[PDB]
Amino acid sequence: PKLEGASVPVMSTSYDVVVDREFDELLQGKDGLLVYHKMLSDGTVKNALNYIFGRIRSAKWYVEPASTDPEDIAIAAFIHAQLGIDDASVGKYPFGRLFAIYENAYIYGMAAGEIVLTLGADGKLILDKIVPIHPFNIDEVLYDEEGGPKALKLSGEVKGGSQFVSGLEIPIWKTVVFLHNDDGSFTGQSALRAAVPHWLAKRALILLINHGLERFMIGVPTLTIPKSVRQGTKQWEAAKEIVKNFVQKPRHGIILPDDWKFDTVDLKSAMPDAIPYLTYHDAGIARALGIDFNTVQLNMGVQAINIGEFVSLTQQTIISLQREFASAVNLYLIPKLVLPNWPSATRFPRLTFEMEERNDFSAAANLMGMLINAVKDSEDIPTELKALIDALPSKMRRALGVVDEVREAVRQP
Amino acid sequence: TVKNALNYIFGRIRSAKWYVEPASTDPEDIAIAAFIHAQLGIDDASVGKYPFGRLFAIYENAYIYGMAAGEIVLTLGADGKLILDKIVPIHPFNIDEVLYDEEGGPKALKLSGEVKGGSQFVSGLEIPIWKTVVFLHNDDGSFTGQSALRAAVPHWLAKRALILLINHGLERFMIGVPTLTIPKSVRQGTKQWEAAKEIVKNFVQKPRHGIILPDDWKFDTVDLKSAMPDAIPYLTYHDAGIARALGIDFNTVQLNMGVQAINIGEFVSLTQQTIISLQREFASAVNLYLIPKLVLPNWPSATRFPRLTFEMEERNDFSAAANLMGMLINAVKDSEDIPTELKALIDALPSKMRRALGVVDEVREAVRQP
Amino acid sequence: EGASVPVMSTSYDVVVDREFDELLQGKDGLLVYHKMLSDG
Amino acid sequence: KALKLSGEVKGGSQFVSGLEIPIWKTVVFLHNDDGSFTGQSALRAAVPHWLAK
Repeated sequence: PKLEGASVPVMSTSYDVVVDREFDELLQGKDGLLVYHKMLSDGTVKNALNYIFGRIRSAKWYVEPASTDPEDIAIAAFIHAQLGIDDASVGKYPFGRLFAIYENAYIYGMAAGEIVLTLGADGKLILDKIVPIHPFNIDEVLYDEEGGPKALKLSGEVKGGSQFVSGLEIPIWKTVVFLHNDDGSFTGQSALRAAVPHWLAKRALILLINHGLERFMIGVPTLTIPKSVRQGTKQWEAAKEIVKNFVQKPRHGIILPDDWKFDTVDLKSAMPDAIPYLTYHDAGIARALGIDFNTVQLNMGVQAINIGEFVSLTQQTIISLQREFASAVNLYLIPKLVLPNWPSATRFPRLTFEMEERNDFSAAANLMGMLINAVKDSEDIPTELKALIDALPSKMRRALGVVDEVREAVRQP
Repeated sequence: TVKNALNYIFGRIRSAKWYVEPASTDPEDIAIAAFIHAQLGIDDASVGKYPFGRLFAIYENAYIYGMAAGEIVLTLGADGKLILDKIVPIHPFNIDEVLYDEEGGPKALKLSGEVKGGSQFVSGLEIPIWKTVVFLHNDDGSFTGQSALRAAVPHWLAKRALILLINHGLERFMIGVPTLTIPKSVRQGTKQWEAAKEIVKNFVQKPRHGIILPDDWKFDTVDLKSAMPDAIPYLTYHDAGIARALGIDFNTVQLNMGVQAINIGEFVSLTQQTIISLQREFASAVNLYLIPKLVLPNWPSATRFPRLTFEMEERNDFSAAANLMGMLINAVKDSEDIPTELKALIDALPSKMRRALGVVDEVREAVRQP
Repeated sequence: EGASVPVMSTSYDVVVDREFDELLQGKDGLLVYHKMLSDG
Repeated sequence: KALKLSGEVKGGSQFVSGLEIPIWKTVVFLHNDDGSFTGQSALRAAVPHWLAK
């Protein structure tokens, strides 16, 4: 008596004017990718990405085992060594390449890498390299009859210009795929999508301000002459010179016959101060990414006392990005490193990170001191200490940090 | 502003320190809860096993649109138990209707949409409720969900209309509206008419060009009679009102800028009351639709179920709670078995004191026994 | 066996090898950045 | 595989033209490599503000 499979296929997020999550024509195709690429040249976008991408990488990445069983510890230790998990999250070369690919998926909606294995020095199959696949070079995702992804179809120029590759198909099981903000249909979306209106408004507004500034700074010179003066006279040339010189040589000064009148246009108000409106839109670029402190004003001006709370609010956005990254690693990469070496493996180690929400360090370090004090008189302080830690209620245990049993197994010489 | 608010709310929901509570302290309920803990991959960061994050994404669609669902697919696992294979997400754009029995209870979802990749159109596919997890947002008891964004619509519309009006206002006050008064002699298609149009055009486009006029032509800009009204506070009233309408109790547009309340943390605490309600709505669906589906095929006479739950995060009491934890450790430090004596003492504490320390997770302890 | 996908250029439409802006392409681009070093 | 180099030797003794050096003889630093082995100046996004200033 065998179990039923899925009766519902994966379906596109499509209704009426919305086709595969998108209503806007200009952001729809691969032509939409050109908009997001152009956004990377904006200083506010780049500032936000530097912060977000840096914070994600700094999240104290480690490997948790599928269980506390000796065998799951050993498998997890192997993955730990493959990535070069360390205190700064520097790692072995391919680890940083995975974040770079994920950054492309954040910007564009989706990116991928080909996983290449090689024979290790001890007989195991090990990660050789990750070949990055850019969304500029993805034609389409190919699907099975249930709407599950099966392959990527690629077209692009081989770097160095040796040849054009046309419709190369790569099976999904040879890849890690990163999707940003998947709604369940297997369609990624650029994180910059909600920032486009503010970005456009910021640009239009800089153009408007620059033009306003000219007229209010210089003045628009007017010269009224007798209707007897006509074009191509020496009189006319003199009128032209006066107007030109007012703009270019303000020190020259103006000598007029008494029937010629010079004035600048009366704008009849002071220049409108458009700076707060500009910064509303400019700062709104970073708000649209889920950043909860003002990235344009930064430390300047009267503000909330407690800026750290706003950094903590921002962590809720960034921590979701870390889970999105970890999820793809855990689904696409780790099983593909384990199964060649352990073919009957049913459960897998997981890449994970330390939750950084609030600064509770001073309180937690004081608790740590109290724990040590308690098992001080002990014969084996490290063992008593760790036993005591694992007995603690969740909030207390987590505030100290991770007791990394996988790291322990890796570091045993 | 919508996207900013959703990033915060959905991030905080997922960060709630999700765990599994057993139906009772009985050994068997602990064992069943441990099985559920292992299915989801419950861990300190709430990363989890693949389908765990998939449940949240479905719930997010329900928050945005009112309703979403997933098909629960089971498979035979390594040790003989029926385990969770996958959750197939069902988007509201592809739900035709909910089908009901004669008592008005839900019996099935009827679905229509294009299979991803465009291989075929699926038409009127019926899925029994017992094969699904259904997420409704803000169910009033009639089994009708409602978008969380409903009360934000008027502010969102107002914000958009105001940006347009401000943009329009800014041009006339920035540039000016040029006027040129000329003799009634001048007619269209004169050299003179061309020069008139050029003056007006160049005033807009080339203010440095300057203007030479016969003494019977007068140039001016329109007198607007006063300075441009400052519409920014009204705009931000409506804009920030979008996030207010979701139950966020700090200003998401101004953020850290401007003179403010000293205690921003209190407003983050107020906001938690909204977000904690969303966590219970999510937990409720998992506890009703998913957990019993995973338990019953393995324990067919199970009458009581483990529950997905979370740590209440309302206030920051950590310094005081950590100090209490130290006082407790110090009182049992002379014990031959500090771990056992500590947990015994913690369970005996009055409720406020006990909860502030965190969860003594006996399901986790069972799971971690090698 | 090794890779079945080559490393490809980040090119599509007016974007050639990551750049759309003529004035910042090639070694002429490097002159702009060099000039920027004399800004305080 | 290689860098192809051209420039004047410091002191002006000769012009070097199309000299090829294999990558295994070098350390290469790229800034903000997107996976294509193309670096990009950190100053790219600062250009509009610099011009405006």
